[PDB]
Amino acid sequence: SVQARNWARFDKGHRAVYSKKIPQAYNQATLPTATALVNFQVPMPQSMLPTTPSISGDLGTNFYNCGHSVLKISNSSGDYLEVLLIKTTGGGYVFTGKILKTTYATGNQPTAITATAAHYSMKDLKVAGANGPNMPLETIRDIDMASYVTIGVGAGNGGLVLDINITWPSTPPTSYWNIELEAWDMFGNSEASI
Amino acid sequence: RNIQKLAWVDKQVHSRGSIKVLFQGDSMTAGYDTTSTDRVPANNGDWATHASMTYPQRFMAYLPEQSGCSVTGVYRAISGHTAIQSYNEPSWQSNPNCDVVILMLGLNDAGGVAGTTEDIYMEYMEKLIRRFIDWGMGVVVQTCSTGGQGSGGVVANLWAKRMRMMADTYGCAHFNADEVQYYRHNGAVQSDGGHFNSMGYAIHGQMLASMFMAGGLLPTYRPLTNEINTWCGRLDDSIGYCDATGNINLGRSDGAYTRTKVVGGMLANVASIATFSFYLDAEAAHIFVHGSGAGPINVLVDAPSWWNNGAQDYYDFANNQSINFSNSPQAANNAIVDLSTTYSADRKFVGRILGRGWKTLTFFTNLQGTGGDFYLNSLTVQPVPVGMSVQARNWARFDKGHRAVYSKKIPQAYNQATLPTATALVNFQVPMPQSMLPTTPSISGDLGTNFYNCGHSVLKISNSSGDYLEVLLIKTTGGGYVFTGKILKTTYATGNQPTAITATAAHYSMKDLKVAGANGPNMPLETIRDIDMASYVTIGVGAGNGGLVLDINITWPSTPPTSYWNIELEAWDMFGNSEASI
Amino acid sequence: HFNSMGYAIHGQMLASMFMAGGLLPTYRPLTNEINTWCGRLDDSIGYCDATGNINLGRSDGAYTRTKVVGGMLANVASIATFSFYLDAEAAHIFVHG
Amino acid sequence: RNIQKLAWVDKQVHSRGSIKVLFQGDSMTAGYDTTSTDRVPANNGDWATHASMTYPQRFMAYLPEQSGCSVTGVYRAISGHTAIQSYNEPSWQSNPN
Repeated sequence: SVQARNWARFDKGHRAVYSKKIPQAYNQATLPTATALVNFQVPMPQSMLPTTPSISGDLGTNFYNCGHSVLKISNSSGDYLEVLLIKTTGGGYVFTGKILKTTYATGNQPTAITATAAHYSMKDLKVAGANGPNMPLETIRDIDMASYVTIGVGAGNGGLVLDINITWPSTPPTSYWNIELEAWDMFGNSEASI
Repeated sequence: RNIQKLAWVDKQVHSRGSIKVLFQGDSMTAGYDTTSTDRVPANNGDWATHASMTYPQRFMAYLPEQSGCSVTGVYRAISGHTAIQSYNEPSWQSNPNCDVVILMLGLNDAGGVAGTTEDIYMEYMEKLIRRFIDWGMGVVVQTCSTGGQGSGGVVANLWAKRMRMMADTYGCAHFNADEVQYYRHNGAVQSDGGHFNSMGYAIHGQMLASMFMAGGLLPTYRPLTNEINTWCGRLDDSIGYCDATGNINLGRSDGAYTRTKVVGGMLANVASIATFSFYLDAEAAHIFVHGSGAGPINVLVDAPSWWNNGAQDYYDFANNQSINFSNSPQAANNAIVDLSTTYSADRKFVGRILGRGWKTLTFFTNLQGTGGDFYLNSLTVQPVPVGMSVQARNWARFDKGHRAVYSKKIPQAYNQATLPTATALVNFQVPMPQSMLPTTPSISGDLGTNFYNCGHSVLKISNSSGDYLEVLLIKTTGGGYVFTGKILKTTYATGNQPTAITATAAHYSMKDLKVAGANGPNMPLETIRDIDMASYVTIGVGAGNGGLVLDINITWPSTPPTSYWNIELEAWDMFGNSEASI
Repeated sequence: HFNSMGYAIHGQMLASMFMAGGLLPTYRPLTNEINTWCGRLDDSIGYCDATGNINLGRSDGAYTRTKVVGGMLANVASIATFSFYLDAEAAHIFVHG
Repeated sequence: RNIQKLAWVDKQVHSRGSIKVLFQGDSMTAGYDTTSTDRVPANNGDWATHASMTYPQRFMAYLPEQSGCSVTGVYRAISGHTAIQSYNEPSWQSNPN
């Protein structure tokens, strides 16, 4: 149990891991083509959120009000990439991704890994009255996984996400990627909560 | 009398019997729909146009399908009717000769229809309950099922809650009808502000039948709160098992992958339906199965999977969803059991069920009788956080899970009265983690060839000498079941680093702790079996029913170092997952 | 015997049982995570609109799929209370507000 | 009758109604406090000094605040009293309504 987040005490939590496979391994009747990992959106973890932004300030300026998350990337080629997503600069909502451990050579290591805090936009699955008079009665809405807006640029009600941008020195390697975002979280926390 | 009749009805539901059901209520019971074009002309004694499927109609088509209990219904529902009107209806003064009455009134009573007050509503609902009991019918009282997910019918539902508590005096079973659309899209299930469409009424009837099969009629029923491993024929106060077709083989065999040895089986070339019904007391639950067989096994978990006339496109969006939009896209029903003979002994991740309410898990083979066999050895329903719920493994979405760690000490530190000797770590067997399993091997291929169908696990090894070894266990080659162990971080020197670390996927063999009749005639009655931790067979070489394991082989360049090792296998897993499930 | 604070605690817990629906025989203590909103009716969490001005209106501006925006209007004193029996030693409280 | 009245009371609690509450019991119900200085002189038909806030007093100040249901209470609590004494109390033989 956490009394106050990022308070004067050590908050005992677990290691919440956000796992995704690029390309997906579910129901692939044929072998998917190897893809380049240059951009993906992972939900913003709890440790990265500001504590009392109205009082202690937001991550835009007070870049200490956030914590860190570890981005562990591995591919079917055996290449591993451990990235420390931490905010070193203010003035924006960009987390500096420092590579901790990588099996890539220095000329093959990604040049810059950027984690940008953002909110998903909301989209209408079925606008009210789309099928006819009062069908549906109300608009059926969903989060737009393709539309996300950087914090400060605009407001989105789809949830806090990280726009992870991986910049490669040469053409991006293509493989079957395993993406894990490791960060501290409250035990069994469903959503990162400010 | 009401309790005895409800007990008889429950036994009929769980014994493939027959029940005559009285559907008494207002427009919501009648299936009122005057807004959409998915209507049928006024029937069943009502004046108002009805949706193409009403809740009683779906109940009568659904309960026999999922439980085998034949259901015949009598309609006593008129749109706009109140408790006072229902009690004094000239055509409803006769006994309909039913077994159970499902009574839902109060939406019109709260509106003051027929001069109805709260006291009048209470008195006449009590009178209706007494009259129904006097007619030999068990009474199931419903709260006012309305639209808006709590935004409407507030007074009606307050009166309904008071009526439900009053009906507790008469031992009446209850169905919280107001929460049947709580985790759904309102637009997908409503025709107007307070009335459902065909799909909404279908959902209501299906949840009512789910309460019937779950044992919710019984006063000893308890909603499912924690992970449960249930099998065919298991009797619990939380999960109600129904053999709808009456042909599920509750035979005991050592070929089962469970310790209960119940092999509950759907024979080939016959249509078998096994359904598990329960109230999920959580926002989500992961569904796991220990099942094997050759012919297609079909699992239906949520509403649009059982009935959908396709009258509206949006009827498909009427499955249970997460309440919050944040990082939770529209949920589609995905309940698949992968019948790969490679992983037949292994647990299969069926999918997730969303929402708090009455759930039915329908396991059925080919309904036309042209399919093969399936053995439903055990079913696991594990309530999970809704953000941790996985719809489909390794799908187009980011699945939020935790970091499951398999920890072992070589040598063990437990009950070591003397200091154990330092041992060399060259070979150990760790259970195969979830991230390393193939996704839909029957469709997307197994790890033997499609070496992408697996994920990676990190093997973190540390010893009492301070030497650390972080190994990425990942499959880089096909043609076998060998995972290439790439050393990520090690405190060893380059000449001291292990030359090759190999993780081989394998199954434990099963061994007999006590063969049947070992101690004498019929002692023990049955063979007591266990997994053989010393005997494991590589996948493809042979079949083992002891569980998916990794045969970790560490090759050292020189004589293997001897120390006190701490072995941790880090990998992604579903929150609280007990077993890696394909 | 309690002091003033102990008796205050006892009375407050008694009122909590009253508002939670603990008088009802169908009440169940809260055992797992629940996402409840204003106006939601559960056998575990009892919602009370103390001031009677919590807006149970439906709007797409809500951050939940239930669209209940249960709202405390500006310049008016609004009190929304949720009462339940916590069947655990601790619980994390989260709000979408 | 008890179940019907409890249902009515629950609806009043959850509907901003009004309930008249009888607080019957021993020193713990009366709010006995003869040890601390946080006391008030013996009131509510009891002989013993009471704490500055008793459980019934906090209940009557708390339930209307958190649920909107007005609460008026009748005190039938005397310190040191038992069930036999409470049943045969000369002043408690009348209906407190």
